[PDB]
Amino acid sequence: GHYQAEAALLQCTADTLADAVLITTAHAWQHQGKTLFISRKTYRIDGSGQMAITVDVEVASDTPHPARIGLNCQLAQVAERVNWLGLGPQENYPDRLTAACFDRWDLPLSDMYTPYVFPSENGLRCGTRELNYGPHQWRGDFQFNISRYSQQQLMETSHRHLLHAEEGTWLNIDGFHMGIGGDDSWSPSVSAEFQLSAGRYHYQLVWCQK
Amino acid sequence: NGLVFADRTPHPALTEAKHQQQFFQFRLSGQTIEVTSEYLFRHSDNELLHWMVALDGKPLASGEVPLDVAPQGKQLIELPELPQPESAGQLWLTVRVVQPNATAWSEAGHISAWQQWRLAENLSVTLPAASHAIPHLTTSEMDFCIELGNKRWQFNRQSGFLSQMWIGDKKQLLTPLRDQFTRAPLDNDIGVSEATRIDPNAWVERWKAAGHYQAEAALLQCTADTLADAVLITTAHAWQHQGKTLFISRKTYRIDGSGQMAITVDVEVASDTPHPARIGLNCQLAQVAERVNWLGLGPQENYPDRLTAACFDRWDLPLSDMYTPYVFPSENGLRCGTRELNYGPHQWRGDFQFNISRYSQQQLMETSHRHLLHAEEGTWLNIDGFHMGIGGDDSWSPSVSAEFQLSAGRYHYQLVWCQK
Ligand SMILES: O[C@@H]1[C@H](O)[C@@H](O)OC[C@@H]1O
Ligand SMILES: O[C@@H]1[C@H](O)[C@@H](O)OC[C@@H]1O
Ligand code: NA
Ligand code: NA
Ligand code: NA
Repeated sequence: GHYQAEAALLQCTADTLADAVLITTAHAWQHQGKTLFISRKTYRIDGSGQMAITVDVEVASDTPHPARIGLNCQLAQVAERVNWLGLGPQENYPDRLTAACFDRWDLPLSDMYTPYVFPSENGLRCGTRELNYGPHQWRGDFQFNISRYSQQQLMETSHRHLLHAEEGTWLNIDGFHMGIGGDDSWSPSVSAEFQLSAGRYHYQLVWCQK
Repeated sequence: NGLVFADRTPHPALTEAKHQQQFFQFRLSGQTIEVTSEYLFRHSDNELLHWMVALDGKPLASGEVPLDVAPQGKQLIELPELPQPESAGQLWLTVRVVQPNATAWSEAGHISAWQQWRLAENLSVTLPAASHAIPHLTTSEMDFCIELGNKRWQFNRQSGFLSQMWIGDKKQLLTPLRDQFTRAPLDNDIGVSEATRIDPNAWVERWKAAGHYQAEAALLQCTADTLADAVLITTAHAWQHQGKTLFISRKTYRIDGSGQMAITVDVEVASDTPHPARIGLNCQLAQVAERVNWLGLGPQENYPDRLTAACFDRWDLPLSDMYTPYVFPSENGLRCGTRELNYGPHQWRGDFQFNISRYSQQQLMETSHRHLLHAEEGTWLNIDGFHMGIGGDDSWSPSVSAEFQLSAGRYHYQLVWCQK
């Protein structure tokens, strides 16, 4: 039920500190009475203009290891360029990133999507400490992809030529992402060390304007 | 270099050897246990299999089946349908091979093999009932104090550490709660087979030269806030040697109305410093209790690269059994994969490794022989989010495998301290 799990709110509170507002949330993801994932977050917005997102995730040990652990949203802004400090410049995944180099990369938005004829998750970059897109900047230690196509459209469309740019830009920011495998393509092939099996996961992100 | 002491008392290593050298191998598929014999000649004619299902140490079902396995052969053991657990938590399956009859070499009831698996886990989605009391913050020049009835928390604003805790009038700590990144070096960390030959490549020497052992905490941030139902202490420290920052510890302490102190720790390790022996906290407790009770890996001493023999369960031992008397003293007595620890009035919860004893890491590394060790006042506790492997492929060069070195650069753990 990973694809049809629904977020059930467990907690949502606000607090006022000396220099910041602090939002605390908790969600459970559930399918047919079973809790798959729990996400606990803090959003700390301070006087500088920065939002610090702290995420801790629990994953039931008896559910198949999830493909990713991160956040996504659809930004209204469409910009020409994507600028990042992390692995690149090309698409790289945790078990296919040895060729990528850590540096400051800057590509047109289109180069951030890989036109696989049969569409799937694509264009991820790993080891990213900073991502700039229009007026937005994200900082932390994460993996991301950014494009005009939702994960939903990608999995529903059988051929690349049938895809249509959605309004604005879909961003996927992952603390953690599963390997892609490939030793063969007809049996599970992602090695154990690249499966998200640690049960508890922590990542932090800082969102701001430049 | 023995698996047993001179008087033939086992070192902790012995049990790891027993487990890896088992003659029965096990696989689980759904509810079926597959038993494979590694015997070449004998049938399993003095063996029965005990199984036991438990939820966080609480037994929920058990049974026996005799083993009837030809040499090199297999046996399938279908478990009965198991009663579903009411409460949250992780179910664990344990199996043991027991020899019912005495032999020339063993006594009746001798356990020759064991294995564990996680079964179903039910994550907790229930919010604990909103506590009645609210903690109060007292801001002085020297301290951030926190009160909740009889209980008190004191955070020294100059050190940035929790210097003292009170229950009524009784003091709880003899030494403040501080980050620790070093361990009393093991024989494998020292890495010599000859007395005069120094190896600058050995873990202990790389650590010493980097200043790990004499790095001092420098306060970068100590702040307090009042929340709707809690007090939040936020600290940030930097450990430095000869102008070089080795680690940075960012923490939040959260004390709520129920009297629980939640510690969230985020550590930065400079990539060009030798990987640290441990990422944890320590303190000297005032108390001296007879028993140590924990939910985690045990019962014996176990380390990240020597923990396969340990079983996750509820263990209760006399405190002295939580110290391993290695003739040449070092870091010892660690237990891994621990979710709950109970000592006197204290309970710590999270997902951590710990050791507990009357001996500080400082004394252990300064004393050459076990007979020269002296029990100190109170109990030293080391609680680690992460601990480096012990190695041993040999004892005269670095032997700790890469997957067991603390090289991630950024580390996160969380502890909850309370009274039960
Ligand atoms: O080769 C090892 C070492 O070099 C020597 O000094 O101690 C004995 C061991 O075999
Ligand atoms: O504790 C270690 C050992 O006991 C000593 O002989 O060499 C370096 C280090 O101090
Ligand atoms: Na598709
Ligand atoms: Na038998
Ligand atoms: Na010593």
